[PDB]
Amino acid sequence: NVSWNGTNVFGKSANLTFKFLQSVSSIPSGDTGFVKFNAEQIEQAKLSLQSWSDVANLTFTEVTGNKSANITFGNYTRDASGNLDYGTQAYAYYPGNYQGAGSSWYNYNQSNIRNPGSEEYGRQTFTHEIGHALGLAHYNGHYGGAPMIDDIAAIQRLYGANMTTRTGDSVYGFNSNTDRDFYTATDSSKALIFSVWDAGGTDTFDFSGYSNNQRINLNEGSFSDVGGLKGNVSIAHGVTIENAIGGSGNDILVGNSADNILQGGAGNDVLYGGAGADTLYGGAGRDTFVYGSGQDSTVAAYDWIADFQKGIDKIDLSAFRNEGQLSFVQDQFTGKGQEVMLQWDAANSITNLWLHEAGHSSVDFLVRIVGQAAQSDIIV
Amino acid sequence: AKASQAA
Ligand SMILES: [Ca+2]
Ligand SMILES: [Ca+2]
Ligand SMILES: [Ca+2]
Ligand SMILES: [Ca+2]
Ligand SMILES: [Ca+2]
Ligand SMILES: [Ca+2]
Ligand SMILES: [Ca+2]
Ligand SMILES: [Cl-]
Ligand SMILES: [Cl-]
Ligand SMILES: [Cl-]
Ligand SMILES: [Cl-]
Ligand SMILES: [Zn+2]
Ligand SMILES: [Zn+2]
Repeated sequence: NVSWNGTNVFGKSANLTFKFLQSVSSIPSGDTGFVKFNAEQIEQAKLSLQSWSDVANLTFTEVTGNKSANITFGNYTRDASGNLDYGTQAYAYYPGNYQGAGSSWYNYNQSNIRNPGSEEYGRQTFTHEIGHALGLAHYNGHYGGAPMIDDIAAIQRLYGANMTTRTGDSVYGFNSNTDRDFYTATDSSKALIFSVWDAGGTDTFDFSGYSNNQRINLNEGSFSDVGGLKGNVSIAHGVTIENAIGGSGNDILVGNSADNILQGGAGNDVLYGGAGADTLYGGAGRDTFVYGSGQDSTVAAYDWIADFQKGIDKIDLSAFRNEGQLSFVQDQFTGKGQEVMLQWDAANSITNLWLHEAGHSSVDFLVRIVGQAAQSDIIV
Repeated sequence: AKASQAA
């Protein structure tokens, strides 16, 4: 467990310097044909550095001239024999006090290295190489440009987590306010590959711009299938994301224990708020609002379903079968339990769905619905 | 201590 702070030193921040080498006396690997970073490489390298400082307590300051630096960047083009090397990609040296520690090197004969802003593998390579220079040891043609779930955990173990990042209400995906290219989709042709770090506020996964059937999971540490890819989005350990918006596809939106606002969008969606007081919008289409236990919608913290469509949407209470299939009752409970009732509040046009579970002395489950609902909309 | 990235 090597870091810039030493060996087996955990949770300690670092202030590091970096430098784009303009010349070298030698490359520590023995490769030759040094070429300095071009303008695009410089911009993309800084974006990679930023993606690391976003998640862990690292500060990076550029130095120039003859000043030494913790982390350095340079290209090579030839092997130790002086022959052209068009085959290799990049490498980096771990932190330490030895010559070349923290240095990272990239093959200028690779177009992805020269053009990391338009060839995604180049940006990913920068991020990856920097990870090693910091002490880390280890999708349909696209490459994630920022640290993924395990590396976020690992780098935070070394340097501590950055609790100042995006502490406001943050939106990831379409309509993003992150000012990070890897969290931003500007149109439906853009692929998203990221693991979100977010240190506070009420946040949204906006994947509204895609037509693919998506699976969006708001659980900490969980993976989502977004924009037609699989497992391309995850939520880092230590992060709570609150809201999700699906696209025009037939989606599955899985909430977490927090109070979530879930919007299915068009298409026939499945929405599962989970624990907490959730607000659910199925959107256009034949949507299903799923309840997996009495704890999903207690009276003290009940769900709202804000756009329910009688005769079109469904509410799934089949999970309650495990203690005896629910019986639907018209306007009164018997006291026997395992009963469900739809109660119409004519003054406010709200339907209250009350569910009385066996063994409960009071009716403890409620979902409030803005609109009418029928017995035949309820799956028991 | 050097780590290589795949090409
Ligand atoms: Ca936030
Ligand atoms: Ca949050
Ligand atoms: Ca949808
Ligand atoms: Ca929830
Ligand atoms: Ca829908
Ligand atoms: Ca609907
Ligand atoms: Ca809930
Ligand atoms: Cl050849
Ligand atoms: Cl939950
Ligand atoms: Cl639809
Ligand atoms: Cl509809
Ligand atoms: Zn690696
Ligand atoms: Zn892409």
